Amino acid sequence: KIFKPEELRQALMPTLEALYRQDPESLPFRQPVDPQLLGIPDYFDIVKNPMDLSTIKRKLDTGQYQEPWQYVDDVWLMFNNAWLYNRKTSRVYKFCSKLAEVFEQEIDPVMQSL
Ligand SMILES: C[C@@H]1CC(=O)Nc2ccc(O[C@H](C)c3ccccc3)cc2N1
Repeated sequence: KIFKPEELRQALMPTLEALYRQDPESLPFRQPVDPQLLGIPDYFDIVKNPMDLSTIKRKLDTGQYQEPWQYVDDVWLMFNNAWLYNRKTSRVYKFCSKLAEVFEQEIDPVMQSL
């Protein structure tokens, strides 16, 4: 199957919107990590491929995904970066775990429909 950019966007955007809507949990994921502003200057020593919701949204908007799994891979990269960088007791780690639960739920019926 070949997927058109508008087909991917229509199917997948609602899944991204479901992540954005999560409060408190999405907040630290909504914008690219700024290590200096956040007071975590070691961040890029540890996280080599940063990813966040706004970047995923831009990629969906500008036709940078050819297949659904490429979108899923970016969402999971975002989660894996957070589970790697943060301690298991921290807000960002626990919030990541919540977003992974929401995403799994939202993406399954969408993939079945694609
Ligand atoms: C994803 C991004 C980078 C990361 O992995 N960890 C991280 C560390 C501290 C952060 O501080 C901000 C103020 C914050 C904002 C909302 C909830 C929790 C932390 C924010 C973050 N978030």
